[PDB]
Amino acid sequence: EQYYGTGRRKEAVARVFLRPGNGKVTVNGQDFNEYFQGLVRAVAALEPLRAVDALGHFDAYITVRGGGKSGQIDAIKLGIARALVQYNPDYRAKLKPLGFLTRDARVVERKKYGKHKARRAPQYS
Amino acid sequence: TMNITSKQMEITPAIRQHVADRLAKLEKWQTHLINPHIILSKEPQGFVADATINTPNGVLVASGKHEDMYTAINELINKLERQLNKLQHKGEARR
Amino acid sequence: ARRRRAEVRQLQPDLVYGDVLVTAFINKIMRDGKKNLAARIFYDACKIIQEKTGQEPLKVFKQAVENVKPRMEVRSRRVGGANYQVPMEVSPRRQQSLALRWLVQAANQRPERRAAVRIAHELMDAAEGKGGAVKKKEDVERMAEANRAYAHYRW
Amino acid sequence: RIKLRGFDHKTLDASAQKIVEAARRSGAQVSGPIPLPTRVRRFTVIRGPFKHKDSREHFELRTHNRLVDIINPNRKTIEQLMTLDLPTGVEIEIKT
Amino acid sequence: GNKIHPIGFRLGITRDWESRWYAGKKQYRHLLLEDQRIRGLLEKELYSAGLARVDIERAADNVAVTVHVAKPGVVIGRGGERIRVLREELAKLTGKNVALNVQEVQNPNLSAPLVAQRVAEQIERRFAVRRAIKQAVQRVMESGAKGAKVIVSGRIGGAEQARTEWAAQGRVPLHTLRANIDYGFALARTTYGVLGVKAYIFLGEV
Amino acid sequence: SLKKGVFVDDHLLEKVLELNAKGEKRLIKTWSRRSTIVPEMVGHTIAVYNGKQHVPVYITENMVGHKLGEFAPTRTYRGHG
Amino acid sequence: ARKALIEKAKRTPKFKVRAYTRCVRCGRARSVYRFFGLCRICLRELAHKGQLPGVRKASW
Amino acid sequence: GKGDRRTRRGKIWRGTYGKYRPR
RNA sequence: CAGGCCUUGACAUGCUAGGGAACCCGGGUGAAAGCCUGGGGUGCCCCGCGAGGGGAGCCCUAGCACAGGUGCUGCAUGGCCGUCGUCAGCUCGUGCCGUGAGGUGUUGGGUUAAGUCCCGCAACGAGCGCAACCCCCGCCGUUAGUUGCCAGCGGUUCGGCCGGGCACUCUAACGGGACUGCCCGCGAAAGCGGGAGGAAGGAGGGGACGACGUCUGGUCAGCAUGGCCCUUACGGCCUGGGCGACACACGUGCUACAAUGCCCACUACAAAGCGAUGCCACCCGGCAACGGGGAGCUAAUCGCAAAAAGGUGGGCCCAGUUCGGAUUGGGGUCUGCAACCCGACCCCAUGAAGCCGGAAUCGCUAGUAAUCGCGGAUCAGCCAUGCCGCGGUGAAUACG
Ligand SMILES: [Mg+2]
Ligand SMILES: [Mg+2]
Ligand SMILES: [Mg+2]
Ligand SMILES: [Mg+2]
Ligand SMILES: [Mg+2]
Ligand SMILES: [Mg+2]
Ligand SMILES: [Mg+2]
Ligand SMILES: [Mg+2]
Ligand SMILES: [Mg+2]
Ligand SMILES: [Mg+2]
Ligand SMILES: [Mg+2]
Ligand SMILES: [Mg+2]
Ligand SMILES: [Mg+2]
Ligand SMILES: [Mg+2]
Ligand SMILES: [Mg+2]
Ligand SMILES: [Mg+2]
Ligand SMILES: [Mg+2]
Ligand SMILES: [Mg+2]
Ligand SMILES: [Mg+2]
Ligand SMILES: [Mg+2]
Ligand SMILES: [Mg+2]
Ligand SMILES: [Mg+2]
Ligand SMILES: [Mg+2]
Ligand SMILES: [Mg+2]
Ligand SMILES: [Mg+2]
Ligand SMILES: [Mg+2]
Ligand SMILES: [Mg+2]
Ligand SMILES: [Mg+2]
Ligand SMILES: [Mg+2]
Ligand SMILES: [Mg+2]
Ligand SMILES: [Mg+2]
Ligand SMILES: [Mg+2]
Ligand SMILES: [Mg+2]
Ligand SMILES: [Mg+2]
Ligand SMILES: [Mg+2]
Ligand SMILES: [Mg+2]
Ligand SMILES: [Mg+2]
Ligand SMILES: [Mg+2]
Ligand SMILES: [Zn+2]
Repeated sequence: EQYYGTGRRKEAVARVFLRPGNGKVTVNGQDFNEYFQGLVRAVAALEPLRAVDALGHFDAYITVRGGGKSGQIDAIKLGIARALVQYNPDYRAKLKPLGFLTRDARVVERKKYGKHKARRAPQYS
Repeated sequence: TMNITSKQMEITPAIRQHVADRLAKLEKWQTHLINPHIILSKEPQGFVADATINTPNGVLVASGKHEDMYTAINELINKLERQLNKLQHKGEARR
Repeated sequence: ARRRRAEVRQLQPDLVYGDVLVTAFINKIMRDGKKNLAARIFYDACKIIQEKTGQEPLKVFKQAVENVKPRMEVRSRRVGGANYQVPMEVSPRRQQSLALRWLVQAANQRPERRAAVRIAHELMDAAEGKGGAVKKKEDVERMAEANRAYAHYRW
Repeated sequence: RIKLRGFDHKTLDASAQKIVEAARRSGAQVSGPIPLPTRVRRFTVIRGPFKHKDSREHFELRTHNRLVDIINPNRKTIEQLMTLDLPTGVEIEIKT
Repeated sequence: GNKIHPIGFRLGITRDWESRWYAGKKQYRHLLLEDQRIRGLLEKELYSAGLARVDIERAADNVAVTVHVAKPGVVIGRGGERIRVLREELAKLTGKNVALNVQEVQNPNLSAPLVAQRVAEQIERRFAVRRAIKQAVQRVMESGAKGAKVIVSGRIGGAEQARTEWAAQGRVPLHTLRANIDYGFALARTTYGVLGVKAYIFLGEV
Repeated sequence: SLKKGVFVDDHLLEKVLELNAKGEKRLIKTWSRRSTIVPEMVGHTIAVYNGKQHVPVYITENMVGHKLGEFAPTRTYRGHG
Repeated sequence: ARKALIEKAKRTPKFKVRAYTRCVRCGRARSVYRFFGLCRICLRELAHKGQLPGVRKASW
Repeated sequence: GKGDRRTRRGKIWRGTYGKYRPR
């Protein structure tokens, strides 16, 4: 019945269920279109599915919590990517060099004392 | 404008305008003297006069030190003048 | 950049035309990180680029960019006692960067009230060879040229 | 449920295995040590005795919680646990 | 005017706390304020004992109050009498169950607090400070260590101008997280003023 | 500011509702600048402390909700130059 | 006005507003911590000494 | 705006509630 | 600072001549402090059926010996810190060279973030610094589940709510993984370029750490400490004022001059923290601040909580404006013994300067700058736009 992967970007976790079907996608109990309306980065983390030329092959049940909308997307990215490569792991080829798996480790830097925003230093004479 | 800080000392309007007057010597070079700041200070040996000044072509910093406060101030201006003539003439070695 | 060479980042292509040049542009429209904003402007303009002068907003955009990129520019050296404005060719890197920058900059000085319109129109005119951006190009280029004889001090 | 507190987590987790796996023999069914989110107390302090406000070292205080459940009590698990090997500080909790 | 405290820097790594217990908000202050009265009572009275370090434990109305030492005698005494006169006075302020304790220290010249307070009392005793320092290191390295460092600072031999004296043999790598560097500090109040002493003992890699 | 209660020290309060009773006088010295001028004070001369001096203020129905300190100001200014 | 000061913060006077933390070691009014009973200086000395229970140089 | 007490954004910066940013 | 008071002191140890002790309450007075004052009466080792008694808990007075001093000197000092500077350095031992100061090593070639490492070499080693060992983040494993879950079925009042399960997510403890180890290419080697696999490569990003020394740096006002100075006064208590004064000058910052914006109304997605004379759900009065009631929580199980920018759709239409919210009038709330001087917030009215800033000048190389909100210490309250943290959205460019 199902296919799983775990996405994360920046204090955000996506659980992706690749269960096969029309291509409807649900995020936290509503379609992609309702949960990300506006934001254009939303077009999407679904990009991993268009990566292996399956578009409609699968539906998706997806919960997502942590971070904020964009962060959540990039998590879905290594989600639908990690899920699909699991399904038929001849799938690393053309997903991987296309830089789809490999979750980016880029996060917020600690604020440091004596600086303001963790790099921006205060003005002097 | 010009600010003077008398640090741990009881200074006066009269000597303040004296230091304003001695610093006036740098007006000779006709170059903008930006927010100049002198600091007068005691010390067991003698007084101390510091000044730090920025100009369009760079910044001046220097310390005078001496028994007489007035000769300390003069020493300070003497050191400052040099620094100022150097910022003003330095690249003229343009051959 | 004392040490080695300074990497040029590549850029995620965009989710409408799948072309890096658009995001760079959208990046240049962007202000205070608000990217969603920076997007609608470009696309809204793209609505307008089709609406008036029915055409291929991609085409128009990519045209007015080539109509902006400066082929030759001045970069000034101190020699002896004078600072010479010196003629030098712009890297394709720098031309893109100067393309996008003047485009936007000149866009935001238009009299149009709505930002995307400003973006719409500036691009339409630059496609045709008219505008603040284009000037800046031709301008920079006449300022080179006339200095042709300082082309020997060239690095 | 028996809750464990205290600072050194090495000292603690030693006596989360002691208490839990004690009552495994002498009782059942011993629901394993469950780490709670740790409550951090940070102190940021100005390094010097005088001015110098841009130099500081951070000091924190790590107080971590563990809960352990024993399914069927088996009284005399209420004896074999009515003493036990401590160590020198830690917080024991017990309730039903 | 730079260096991080080599004990504080290893707390949890090479070295461990000298008050070990758990509290939480409402009573921490007080618990703690007890220790430091205990510490004062002890460090004063138990001065000429030797020692270094006092570990302290707590459960409820129960203070374990361990004391490591140079010569246990001046604590325990004749038959174990004074050990109790103390077990008392502690308890008088403790208002709770005290246990006075004595552990003996092995080669008191392998212990930092102990070596540094010797050169300290030697300086109050008007000794050549430079020589006092070579010696106090000499003693340590002879009785073994992987290296040793000792620091006096102040009017050394009474000099008007302050001065700071420095000596070391073998390794003392204070940047290494597993040093086992025992460091200790004493203070010499002379007729002319106060001088600081710092000793460093490199015991080895963990 | 100050919602329900009407604050007078109940030290100069006492003093004013006595002097009013028998044959009303003047010269009540106080250091309380915190005291409201309560209508029972209306007319008098009270000597109020600004901290180096007791400054006298004739009371008038012109000023009631105020504080006794407002009328004996703490700073001697006169100017600059 | 100094050691008398540390005494004056001990017995609790007319109004409860007048309550101010001093510290146990030094008589310091400024930058006293409620949890420790300590100033920021005293706090540091003790922490580094290892005399503060489960207190460690932070580092994240 | 952020300085103007009468507005939402006003109260948010100021960290309070009222008619213009209610609870 | 002004005025009102105290002397053996607000505080330590010790000795004495009277009395007593302990302790709780008024009074008179005063702004208070202080001064003057009416009470009850001490267990105890105890000659005791008694008067009584001795002692010493503890108080006072008198007397000292003294205390006390944020008074002076940071060039007499300890301690801790700033700084050059995370810069690649600074030295020692023996040997050799020079009458000597001193050289050598440590220089040279090559390479590195690096006195990093390679190869040379009258030098051969060693130490303090570099790195590594420690923490945080990124991937996987285990251990573990009153947090998570129709992933699974059942029930489902529709709240993961019940049953049920640890697969998830997580939580927090212990492991693994990166080594230039593998391929090509170059090199004499160290090592540089390029490739593969990998969540991650060339120090994966951030932290903690900062040599011998410098600045006769900084602090006697955190503390300590030598020395000098004051002892009904440079000590001590109190009421009040001041530390917030305002012709002026500089430094750090907030909010802005608007349409990539402002306003309204509906609607989303965090992280780290903090909570018992505390965090307050929810109900009610109030336009509101707030005030009533009132449940839960020693807190992954309750609460602060709303995150904000964003999303939607509506108004504004270039106006000193529906930009900006200074200033002032009036009316209220809360803390507090008390909001004159001097608190914060709320509401009504008032809507200043400001149309993007001279000479000059600051920060930042990527999850960074910019922008957006949230928490915390300290704290009755608060002048926080400060500081220390935390996530959200997320650029530009580096020839040289
Ligand atoms: Mg941030
Ligand atoms: Mg940090
Ligand atoms: Mg600062
Ligand atoms: Mg500065
Ligand atoms: Mg207070
Ligand atoms: Mg407005
Ligand atoms: Mg804004
Ligand atoms: Mg009276
Ligand atoms: Mg000094
Ligand atoms: Mg010093
Ligand atoms: Mg000084
Ligand atoms: Mg010779
Ligand atoms: Mg030599
Ligand atoms: Mg050298
Ligand atoms: Mg380096
Ligand atoms: Mg080396
Ligand atoms: Mg479980
Ligand atoms: Mg598991
Ligand atoms: Mg290091
Ligand atoms: Mg000096
Ligand atoms: Mg002192
Ligand atoms: Mg003498
Ligand atoms: Mg006072
Ligand atoms: Mg001030
Ligand atoms: Mg100005
Ligand atoms: Mg500010
Ligand atoms: Mg709960
Ligand atoms: Mg106007
Ligand atoms: Mg307006
Ligand atoms: Mg106002
Ligand atoms: Mg008013
Ligand atoms: Mg105007
Ligand atoms: Mg306008
Ligand atoms: Mg500007
Ligand atoms: Mg702006
Ligand atoms: Mg950098
Ligand atoms: Mg507060
Ligand atoms: Mg805040
Ligand atoms: Zn303190």
